[PDB]
Amino acid sequence: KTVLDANLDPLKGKTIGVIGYGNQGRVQATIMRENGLNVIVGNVKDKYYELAKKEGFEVYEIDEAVRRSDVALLLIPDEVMKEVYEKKIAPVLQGKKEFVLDFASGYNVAFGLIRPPKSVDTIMVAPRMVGEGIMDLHKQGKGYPVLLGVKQDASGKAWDYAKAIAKGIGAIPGGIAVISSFEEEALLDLMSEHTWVPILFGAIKACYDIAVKEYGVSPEAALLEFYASGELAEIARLIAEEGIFNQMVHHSTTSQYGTLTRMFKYYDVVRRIVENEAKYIWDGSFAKEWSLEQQAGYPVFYRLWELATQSEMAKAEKELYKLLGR
Amino acid sequence: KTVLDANLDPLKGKTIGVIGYGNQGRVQATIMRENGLNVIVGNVKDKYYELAKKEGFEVYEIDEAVRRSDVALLLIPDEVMKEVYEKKIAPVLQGKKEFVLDFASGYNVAFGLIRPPKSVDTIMVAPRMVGEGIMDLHKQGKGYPVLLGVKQDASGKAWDYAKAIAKGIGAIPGGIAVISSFEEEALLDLMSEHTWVPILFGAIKACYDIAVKEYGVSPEAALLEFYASGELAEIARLIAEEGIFNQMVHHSTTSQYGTLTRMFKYYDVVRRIVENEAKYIWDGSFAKEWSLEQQAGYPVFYRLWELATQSEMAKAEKELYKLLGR
Amino acid sequence: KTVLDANLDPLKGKTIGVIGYGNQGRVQATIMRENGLNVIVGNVKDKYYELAKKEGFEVYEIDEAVRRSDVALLLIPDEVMKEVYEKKIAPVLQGKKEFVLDFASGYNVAFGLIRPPKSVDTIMVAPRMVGEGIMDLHKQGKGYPVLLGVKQDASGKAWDYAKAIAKGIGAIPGGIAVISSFEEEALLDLMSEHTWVPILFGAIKACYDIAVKEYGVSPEAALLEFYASGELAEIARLIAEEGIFNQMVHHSTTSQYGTLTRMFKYYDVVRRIVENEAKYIWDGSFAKEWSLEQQAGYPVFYRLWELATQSEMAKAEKELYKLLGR
Amino acid sequence: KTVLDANLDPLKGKTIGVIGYGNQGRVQATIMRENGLNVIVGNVKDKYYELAKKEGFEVYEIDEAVRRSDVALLLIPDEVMKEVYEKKIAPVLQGKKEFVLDFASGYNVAFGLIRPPKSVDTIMVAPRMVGEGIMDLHKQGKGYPVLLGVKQDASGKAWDYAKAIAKGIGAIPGGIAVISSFEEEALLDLMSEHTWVPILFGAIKACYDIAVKEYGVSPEAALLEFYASGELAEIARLIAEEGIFNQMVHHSTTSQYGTLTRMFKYYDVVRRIVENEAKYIWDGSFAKEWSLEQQAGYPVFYRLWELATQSEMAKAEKELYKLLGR
Ligand SMILES: [Mg+2]
Ligand SMILES: [Mg+2]
Ligand SMILES: [Mg+2]
Ligand SMILES: [Mg+2]
Ligand SMILES: [Mg+2]
Ligand SMILES: [Mg+2]
Ligand SMILES: [Mg+2]
Ligand SMILES: [Mg+2]
Repeated sequence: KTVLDANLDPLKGKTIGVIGYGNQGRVQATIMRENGLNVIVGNVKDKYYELAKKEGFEVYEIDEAVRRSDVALLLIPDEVMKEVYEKKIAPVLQGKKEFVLDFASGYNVAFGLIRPPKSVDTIMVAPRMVGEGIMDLHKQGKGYPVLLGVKQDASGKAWDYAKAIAKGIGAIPGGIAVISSFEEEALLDLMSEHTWVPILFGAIKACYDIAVKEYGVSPEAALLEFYASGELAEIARLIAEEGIFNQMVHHSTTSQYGTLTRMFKYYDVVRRIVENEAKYIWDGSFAKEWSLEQQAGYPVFYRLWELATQSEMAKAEKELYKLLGR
Repeated sequence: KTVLDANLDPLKGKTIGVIGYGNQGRVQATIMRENGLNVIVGNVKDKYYELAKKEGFEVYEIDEAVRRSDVALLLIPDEVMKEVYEKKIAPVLQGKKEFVLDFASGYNVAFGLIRPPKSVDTIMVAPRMVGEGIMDLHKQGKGYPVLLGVKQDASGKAWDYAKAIAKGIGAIPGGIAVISSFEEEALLDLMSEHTWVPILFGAIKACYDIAVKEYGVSPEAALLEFYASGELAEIARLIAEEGIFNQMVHHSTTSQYGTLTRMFKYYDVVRRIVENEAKYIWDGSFAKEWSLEQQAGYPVFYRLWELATQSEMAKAEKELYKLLGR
Repeated sequence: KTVLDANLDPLKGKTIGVIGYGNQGRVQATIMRENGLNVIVGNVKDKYYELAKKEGFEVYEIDEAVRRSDVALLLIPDEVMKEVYEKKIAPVLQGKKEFVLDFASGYNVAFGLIRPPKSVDTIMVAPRMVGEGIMDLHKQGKGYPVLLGVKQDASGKAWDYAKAIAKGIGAIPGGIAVISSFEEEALLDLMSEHTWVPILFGAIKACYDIAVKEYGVSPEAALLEFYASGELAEIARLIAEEGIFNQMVHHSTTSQYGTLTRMFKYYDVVRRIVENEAKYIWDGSFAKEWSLEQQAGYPVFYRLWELATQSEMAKAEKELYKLLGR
Repeated sequence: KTVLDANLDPLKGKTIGVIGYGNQGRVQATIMRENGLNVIVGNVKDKYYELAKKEGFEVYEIDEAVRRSDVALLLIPDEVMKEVYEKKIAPVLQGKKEFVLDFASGYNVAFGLIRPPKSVDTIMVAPRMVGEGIMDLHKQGKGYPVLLGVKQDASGKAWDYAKAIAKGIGAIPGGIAVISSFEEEALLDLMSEHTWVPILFGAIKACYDIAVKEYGVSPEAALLEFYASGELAEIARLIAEEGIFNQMVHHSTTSQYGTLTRMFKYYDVVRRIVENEAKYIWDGSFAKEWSLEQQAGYPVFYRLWELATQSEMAKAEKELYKLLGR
């Protein structure tokens, strides 16, 4: 139920606009120039203004490139986007007869922090890669999977454009493209950062605090078996090629037994962590308190860095990295 | 312990100001002109500026009409009021020797979002009607009940003015006027919207989700017995004339039994919903998080509309209304 | 999955019987006479015997009209029906070769208090209206939705008759007709009276008892904001035309926020009230204790009227209605 | 707030009717004859018909004496009363222009098992005595306290009659008369039999079952210290003259200490027994299941006699009473 190839002639001929030359602009713009598209980099004058000029692009101010644009691509970070949509693009969108605007981030649109007008058809292309492996896969030849999705279709030409950009940026063919929504992309981007990542760090921290403080393990020997040596980077490489359970036939017989007997044991415990976290994002509740942490000036984001950089596990790895040569 | 008639000569002679020509300005201003009062409509130039000019009123800017005013009436909505009191009226209140200012909304004043000075005696007139039945009752002859209330009396002439406006707008005689506070009007306006309205919609939604998903009722037949036919509008008309329990002698004998045996049964369950909701508003807690939802940009107000307009009950009534001719 | 028109010739030609000239007999009989049907009113000699004679009908005793009937319609109340089916119709149903009998009330049949024989095909027509709006909609031209349903089909001609009466009484065309069962009509008639009606009265009663007894609101001011003024009749009229949530765009922004944040909050609390009430009726448990309250002589129905007519909220609205002129 | 004397001329001159010559008819009728009142005993022909004839009264059938009556007194038991009101008095009450009817039992009227018409003014006189001490106090000279109470006053002459009968039966002067309701007399008659009487028997039974079955007391020695000797009849005589706590100064110092330290200790435990029993009667719930026990044929009243007459405490006192000579 995915799409694999399409027509490039919808976005061809016209001049696509690119906003920001950041971590996607150094990546996605050069591929779109290679497919025969007039791309114009929008960026206010900073350090990133230079590299866009240095690598052969015509570059202008942010609100001026969307004037000369026909297809808009908005590749800027998520926490600065709401005020630059409102102070730069919001005065000029009232002159567009037909317009398409493209976000790589469902967080600002799905929770209604950015509401585009009727005439501006908003869509989404969300790359599933590091970003630092795109140009390698652009060099090698294959693609990379992306999520597509429409929010407002006031012309009927949404999927004429929604697949043509995924053809344009070199995602397909070679990779796939999954039709989805704006709301599902915002959920999977956030629930992966709220359910299985902070559980994982809190479990590696809790295995340090149990073994050192009770069982008398040396503080240098605990880190070498938890993350300071590479088993985490070894338990992660095999999932990308063989599967999640299918890499476990490269282990000892004992290691598969104690894993499988506990993975089905603690599943009901960790389901209630996840299912309470998913409704928390689905209500728009998390988008509110991340919007209030920015207005308060990050007092809770600041203290939790000092409680995490002065942890005993975070102190112990500091001297250990001045011992491995790192 | 209510008041029924008073003297009009306190607000007579001077020129009363009217701020905003909205849902009260199209209503309350024409009645005050009929009682022999110099009323002057304050409204910034918009669509509502036209109808105030179109129906024979002298109209000016918002902060300019309170200059020429002697008695101020502030009939503008509640969420825009704090910044237009602070940017338009707050520069000019420092020129008033004697002044009375009148709010139809206790929410902005009782929680201290609007603090008027000493010399400006603030009072309240709160109409108890639809608003769309005023001019009918103005046509017929009777009145409509209102809530009165003083907050700051720095002259002694508060109830000389607090009853004269209720005499002026045609509330009394014909209706009554209840002396109250600013804090009690803010409580009854909000606890009716927080206790028995969202319980009622959540109970009609829960009867759909029980009958369809379990007992195999047709999705078109469930709505015709819950709200799509008129029993709710039939169970509501008889309370306005006969009483809350006194309309139940127009029902079957079985319908009174199953109601009364359950109304006294679930009373202790729904008391704890109400009594926890009333202290939540009495602490000023709700006024805080409604003030933070506006600054965050309504992310939780936005998501809960999409969860309520994509409900299965809200989808099922859409096709049903393209079936009754509605 | 509803039916909109059918054939009238099944019930045409023969003489349909009508039992009782009550709240449906003054309504449903005159429409059936207008469609070219020989209707004969059955009623024992009382006050309702007169108006059936007064408005041009041939009228007889109850058990005698079903002798001359070919199609039976039984429009009598629910609490008297079991003994008049058993003492008047039960001697004479043993002479019918072919017969159809029609109840407007699923409560007596679905719980097995009335068990008709094999040869008597029992069906249901259940009007979804006030009853006092039928003749207006008969005057205007449109119809009104009804529930259909068969219980015993011992001829194959059930839906030949089950739609012909809905065509006969003027329900369709103009309204719809939903095919259902006897058991589903008894459930939706009773669970609306047991779940969201007695919760609603118990919540308006609990908002009086919280505001007056604790927060010091005046007892005359509490009723004017809960039901004595018309917002309940204003919050009910807009649901009949626009929808349940679609009428909330006629409100203030604050009123939609505090409603939607609490309607999704108390939904899990009020689901357990409903889902325990629906299995209580589905077991036939409620039909038992309403049958025992009648045999005990209503001692619990009597006391709960005195506890509800001597409530402080029910006392306070009495003097208030001698103050509005009501 | 009690009444002590009144006028006898309201019930004087006319002929008062007396229904039943039972435990009150052998008592209350002879006193009313002594005050100069035409009393006529109504009783169907049984054993009690004889003693009413034997002691000089004119006696008739039950429904015939209320024909010749002007003031009705209904001194018959409570479980037979509903069907003899309905089959004997209910045909003849439709001939009375003015009538007063008097019950000595609030249980049948307060729960609505007997509903008299408009023209029949129903009142209550409830004697507070054994019944077997009336004629002694009639011999000695003093009176006995009674409860008065009106239910329906459709003439204004209720308390003209409600005190004249208490003057007539020799209650006042010498005793008092307390104005009350029908509902309060039914509550105090039943909650004394449901709260402190069955707790008391269940506590004397539980002290037998603890001492014999565990602590090895002889089964003949346990009864002599609980009820078979007279301390219960000794702890009861002193309350009637001195008070409930004021009789405790006739005891040992130790007996007052262990009583008072435990009476305030178990008060919160036995309050929840009482307060759940009082709402059970106030809802009319007990009147329902006593009405259903009669229709079922007393299966639960029958088994609980056999479980109480075959108790080990009830067996042990049988041989003990063939040992004291009782
Ligand atoms: Mg991600
Ligand atoms: Mg290993
Ligand atoms: Mg309101
Ligand atoms: Mg009904
Ligand atoms: Mg109904
Ligand atoms: Mg409102
Ligand atoms: Mg007693
Ligand atoms: Mg002693």
